[PDB]
Amino acid sequence: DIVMSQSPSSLAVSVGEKVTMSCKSSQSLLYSSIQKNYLAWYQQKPGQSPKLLIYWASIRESGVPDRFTGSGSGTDFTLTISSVKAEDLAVYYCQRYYGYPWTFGGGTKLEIKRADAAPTVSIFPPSSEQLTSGGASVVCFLNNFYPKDINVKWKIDGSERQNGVLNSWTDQDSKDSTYSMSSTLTLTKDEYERHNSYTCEATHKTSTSPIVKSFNRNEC
Amino acid sequence: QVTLKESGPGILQPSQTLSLTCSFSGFSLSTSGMGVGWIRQPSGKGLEWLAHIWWNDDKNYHPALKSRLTISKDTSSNRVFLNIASVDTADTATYYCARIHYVTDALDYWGQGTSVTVSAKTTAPSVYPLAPVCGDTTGSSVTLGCLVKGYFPEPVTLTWNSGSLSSGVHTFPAVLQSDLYTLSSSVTVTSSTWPSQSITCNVAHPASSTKVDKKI
Amino acid sequence: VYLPPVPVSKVVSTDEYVSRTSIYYYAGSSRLLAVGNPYFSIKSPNNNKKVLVPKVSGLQYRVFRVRLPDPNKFGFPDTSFYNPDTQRLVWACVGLEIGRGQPLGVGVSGHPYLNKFDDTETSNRYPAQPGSDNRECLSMDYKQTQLCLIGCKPPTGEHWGKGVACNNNAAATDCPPLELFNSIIEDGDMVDTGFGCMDFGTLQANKSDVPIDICNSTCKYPDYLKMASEPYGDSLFFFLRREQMFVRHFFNRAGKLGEAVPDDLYIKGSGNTAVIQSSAFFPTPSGSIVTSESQLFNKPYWLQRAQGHNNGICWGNQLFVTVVDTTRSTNMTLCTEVTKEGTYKNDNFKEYVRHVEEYDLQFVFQLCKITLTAEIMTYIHTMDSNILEDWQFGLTPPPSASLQDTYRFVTSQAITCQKTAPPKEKEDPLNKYTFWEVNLKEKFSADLDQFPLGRKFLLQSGL
Amino acid sequence: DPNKFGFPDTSFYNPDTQRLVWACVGLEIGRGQPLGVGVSGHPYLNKFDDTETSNRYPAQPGSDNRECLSMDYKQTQLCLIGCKPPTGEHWGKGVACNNNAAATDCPPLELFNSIIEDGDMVDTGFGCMDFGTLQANKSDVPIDICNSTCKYPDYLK
Amino acid sequence: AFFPTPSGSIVTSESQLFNKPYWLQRAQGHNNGICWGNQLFVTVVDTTRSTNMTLCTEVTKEGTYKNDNFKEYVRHVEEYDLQFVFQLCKITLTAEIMTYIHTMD
Amino acid sequence: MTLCTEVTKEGTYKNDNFKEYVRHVEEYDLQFVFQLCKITLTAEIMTYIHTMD
Amino acid sequence: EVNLKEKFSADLDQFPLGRKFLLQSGL
Repeated sequence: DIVMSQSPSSLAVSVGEKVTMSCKSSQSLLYSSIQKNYLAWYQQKPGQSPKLLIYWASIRESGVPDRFTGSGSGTDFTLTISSVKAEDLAVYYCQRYYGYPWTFGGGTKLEIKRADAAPTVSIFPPSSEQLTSGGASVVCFLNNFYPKDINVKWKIDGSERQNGVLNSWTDQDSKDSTYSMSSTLTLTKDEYERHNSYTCEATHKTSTSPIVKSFNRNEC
Repeated sequence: QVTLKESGPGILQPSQTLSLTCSFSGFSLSTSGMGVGWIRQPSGKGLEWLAHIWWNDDKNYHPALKSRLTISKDTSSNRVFLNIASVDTADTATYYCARIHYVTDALDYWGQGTSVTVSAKTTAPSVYPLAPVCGDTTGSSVTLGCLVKGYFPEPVTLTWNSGSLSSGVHTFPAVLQSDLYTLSSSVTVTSSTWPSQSITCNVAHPASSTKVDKKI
Repeated sequence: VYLPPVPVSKVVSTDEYVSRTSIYYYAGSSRLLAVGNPYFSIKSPNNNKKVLVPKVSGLQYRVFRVRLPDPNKFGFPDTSFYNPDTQRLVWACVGLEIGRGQPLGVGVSGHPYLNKFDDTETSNRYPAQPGSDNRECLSMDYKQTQLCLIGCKPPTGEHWGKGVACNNNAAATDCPPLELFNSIIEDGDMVDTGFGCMDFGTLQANKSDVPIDICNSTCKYPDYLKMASEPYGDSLFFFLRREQMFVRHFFNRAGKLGEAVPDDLYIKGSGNTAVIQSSAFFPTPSGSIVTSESQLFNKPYWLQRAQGHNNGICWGNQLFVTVVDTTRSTNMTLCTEVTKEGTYKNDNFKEYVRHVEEYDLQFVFQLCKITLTAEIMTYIHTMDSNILEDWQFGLTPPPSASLQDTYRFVTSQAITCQKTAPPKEKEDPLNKYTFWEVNLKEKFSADLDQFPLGRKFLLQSGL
Repeated sequence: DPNKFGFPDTSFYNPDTQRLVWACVGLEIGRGQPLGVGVSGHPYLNKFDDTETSNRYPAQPGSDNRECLSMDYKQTQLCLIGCKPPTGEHWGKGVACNNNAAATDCPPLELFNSIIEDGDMVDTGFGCMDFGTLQANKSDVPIDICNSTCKYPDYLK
Repeated sequence: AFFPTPSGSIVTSESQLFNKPYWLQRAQGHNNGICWGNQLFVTVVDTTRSTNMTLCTEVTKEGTYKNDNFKEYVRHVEEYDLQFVFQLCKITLTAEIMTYIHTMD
Repeated sequence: MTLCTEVTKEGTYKNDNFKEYVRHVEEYDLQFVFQLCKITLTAEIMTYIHTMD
Repeated sequence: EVNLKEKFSADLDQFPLGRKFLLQSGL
C-alpha cells in the first residue's frame, strides 16, 4: 500500500487561533488526466462518528463553514483552519483514495487551550477482600492535569519495576478542562508479602520534580 | 432523508462466523449514484478500509485478509450484510457502516458504530471497594475508589449515590489484559463527605443480571 | 541546440538490383473442383477426426498457395546471357487472371433458434409478452463483397476477441474487455457480414445471435493499413475491393438488459408502462443488385508499379492469391425419395443441401537475374536467411564471434541444470497452417499464343 | 517547432532576421474497419399511430402510448482542415421580449454559433437544434442525442 | 403534428472519401497550407462504419434454454489513421510585415 | 422542426401535460458580380429604346 | 489530442504516402 503519516499526534490551540495540521504520503496523489488531488478529511467529535469536511483537497462539503480549508499538492498536504471555535473539538483523520486499497492516517487530536496543571497525588493499598482472593493491586490516581504528556514509574523499595504497569487515560473534563488517568500496579500476593514500601511517582511537563505519595505495607 | 443503523450479533467466539447487517432508509442501492462501504476501528488505534461494494455486483476486499471477508448486499430489502468467517483475536474492534460518494470520493454520514468484541467466555464482575489508608490524620482530600476487575462483556455503567452532594466524577475506560476486562472509578471531594456522609457503589452488569451494592 | 538524431540503414526499391530480360513464360492450372455443405462439416461418427463431407460455402476465404519450380534447375540451350557462378535466377509476376464460370445468384443462410423478441418497425405495444423462451426460425441474406490479394508473404489479418482483464476492481462492470489481435488468414474461415470482426465462439454463450454458419468461428477481416506499412513490402503487390450493403429489417434482443438506461434521459410511465423493454437492437443486412459490370474477375490485370518496394519479385518460388466472392454463391436443393406411391406425403422424401464452387488460375511470369556482389549479399541477409540457404551456395557464421565467453559447461548436467534447448529448424514456419495447395511444377511453357492470356499479352505489350 | 529542430544543414536560411514555418501539402485520412451501419432508438418514443395507409377512426383514448422503436440515419461523409478550430451553429432558445399579449407559448428561435468539440453529433434529419432545452418530453428522438445538441458546419460564414 | 423517420441508402465502397490521398495545390482562402501556431485542425465525420456489437455472457449453464441466464451488452469500435506530408517555408522579416502579422494575431 | 412545451411537473408522463409546436426554418445568401457598360447614343438608338420600353 | 512531437522523418520512401507523393512529384 501507499502509507499515510500525520503529525503531530495532538496540538493545543486557543480560541481564535489558526491551526495548520499536516498529513503526508509516500506517493503523489495527482493523476495525469484527472488533475484533482485524491484527498479528503474527517472529524470525530467525542461520542460522535466521523463526518465529511472537504473533498478533492479544495472543495468543501455542504454544511461545513468557510473557516475550514484544505490545501497541499503532490505529497505534502496541510489542513488549514482560519479561526477555531468551541464546536471543533475532535479527532481528525487523513484519507487517501488514490490507489487501491485505501487507507487512513495516524490522526490528530485537537484540544482547546486551557491552564497548565500538575496533578493531585494519591495512593491506595490492595483491598483486603481482593487479598482474600490472593491478588494484590496497588492503584495510583493521578487526576486533574494538563497536558497529556506525562511519565509514570513505580518504586517498590526504590527499585523501578516496569512489569505490571498498565495505564489508561480518561477524556478531558467539560468544565475544568484537564486530563485524568490511573495506574494500577498489578502483582501477586506472594510478591506482596516480601517487600515493604510502595511508591507512586510521576514526571509531568509542568513539574519536572516528582510528586509522591507512599505507604508502608505492614503499618496501619 | 438518509437514515442509517446497523445490527450485529455483538458477542462472538473464536473461529466462528460474523454476520454484521447494515440497514438503510432513504435511497436504493441499484440507483446509479448510491454506494456503500464498511470501515472498522479499535478503541485505541486509528481507522482502516475493509470492503466496499457498488451498484453492478462487483466486490473489492482488503487484500491483507482477502479470503474471509465477503461483502454482499440485498438491494430488494435495501440492506448490506458483512460476512467474516473464522473471527480471531485481531478483530476486536468497532465497525462503522456508511454510504460513500465519488464526487466527494469519501464517506458522507455514518451510523451507530456497532461493537464486536470476541473472547472466550463471560465472567462475573468482582467489585472491590478501595478503602482509605489508616495512616496519619492527613485531611487533604478524601478521594474514594471502587474497583471493578475481571468481567466480560461490555458495557457496565458505574454510578454513585443518587441526588446527593455532587462535585464531579472520573469515569475510567477499560484496560485490556487477558480476556477478563479491567476498569476502575474515582470521585474526589474536599475531605468532608467521609466517613460522615453516605457513599455507595452501584454496578449493573446487564449481561449476567446480578447486582450487589456496597459501602466502604 | 539540437542535432540530426540517428542515421539508420534504409530499405531500397527492388528495381535497383533486379535486372529483367526478354524471356517470358506461361503457366495455367486445370479447373478446380470444390463441393460440400453450406452450413457445417459432416464428421464421421465412429472416428471423429476424419471428415465425411467438408463444409464449404460462398463466404469462406479461398486462399491459394501455388508452387513454382526453381529456375536454377533448368538446362538452357544457350547459357550465354548469364553466369551461374556469379548470378542466380528467380521469378517475378507480371500478370493475373482469375476465372469463374458459375452463373450468378446470391446464397442465403439462417438459424432456427434465433433470438428475435419482436418486430420494432411500426408496432410494439405494451405490456410485455409472456414467455421464457422465444427463439424463432429466421433466414437471412448476407452483404456482398469482392476483393483480391497477391503477395509473397501470406496475408496477415486482425480480429477482436476476449483478452486480458485488469486488476481486482469493484467499479468496472462485468463486461468482457475487447482486445485487438493479429492473425494469419487460414482457409475456410469467414468474412464479416455486418456483425463486427470478433470471435463469436468465445464471446456469445447463447449461440443464437448470428446464423448457424458463423457461431463458432472467427469472421476475420483483411488489414490494409498495417499491411501497407510493412517496410519490406513483401505482402501486398496489388489489390482491389468492392462491397455494398443496406438495411432490410430491424430487430431487438431478449433478456436481462445488462445496463439500465439512466433515468436522466426519460420519464418513466405507469399502468401498463411500468416495466421497460430492451435496448439491445441490431439490424439485418440483405444485399442489393449484382450486375455483370460490377464484377472484378475474368479480366486481365497488368502490373507495372506495385505500391510496396517489391516490384513483383517473389522469393521462395511461391505466390499467395486470396479471393472472396459471393456473387456465385447460390445453393441447390436435393430431393431423394424413400418409397414411390401415387399420393403426396411429407415423410416419403429426404432432403440434402449442397453447394458447388470452382476456380481458375492463369499466370504469366518474367525471368530475372541477380548479379550477386559483396555489397549486395549483406542486404538480403538482414531481410531473410532462408533464401540465402536454399540457393545452395554458402552458409553464414551468424556473429563475427561473441564478446562474452558466457561460461559454457563441460561435465554434462549433474549439478545446476539449465535450458538444454534441443533445436530444430522445423523446415518452414507455415507448416502448422492449411492451404488449398495447387502444384505447377509440370505446367510451364514458352510458346505464348496457344493460350488466351499470351494472345492478350502480346497486344498490350506491343510485341 | 521549426526553430528548435536538429536540421542536417542550416546553411540555407539566415536565422538572425528570418523565420521558418511549416506548410501542409499532403494529407491522407486512413480508416480501417468493415462497413456495417448501426441503429439507435428510444424505448418510450412519442408515437401516436400509423399514418401511411390506414387510419379508419373514431377517437382513441389513452394516458400514454409510447412504444419501442429504432431506425437508422443518413449516411454522411465530410472532412475539413483548418488553422483555427472549426465553428458551427445550432438553433436554440433565447429572449422572449415579454410584451404584446403573447397568447401562444411558442418560444422564439435564435441562431447561435459556437465551436465544435468532439463527442457531439451531426444532424440526423431532425433539425440542427438543442433538443435538451427545447423539448420536455424527452421522447421524440432516439436516446443518443436527446440530452445533447447536434451541430453542422456553416460554409458560407 | 407529423414528423418523418429517416432511412439510409445503399452504402457502396467506391463512393467513400477516405484512403485516397490529396494534393492541395491551391486553396480557396489565402493561406495555401501555412500552419500558424504549429498546429492543424482536422475533423472527420463518417457513419458508414457504425456497426454495433452484440455481447452476451452467462450467469449459469444449463441444458435448457432460459432467458434469465444471459445478460446482454453492446459495444462499438472505430479505427482512424492520420498521415501527413509537409514542406518548409521561409519568411523575409522586413518592417511593415510585422504590423501585417500583428493585426492577424 | 418539432417542438413541445409543458404545463406541469410530475413524476410520470400524462398525455395532456404537453403542448406541441411545429416549425420550419430556411436560409439563403446571394452574391453578385457586375461589369460596367456605357451606351453611345445616336438618333436612331433613341428611337429603338423608346419603342422597346 | 494526438501528439506528433518526435515522429518526423526526412527519408521519404519508407512510408506509403511519400512513395505515392514522389511519383506525383515527377522527381
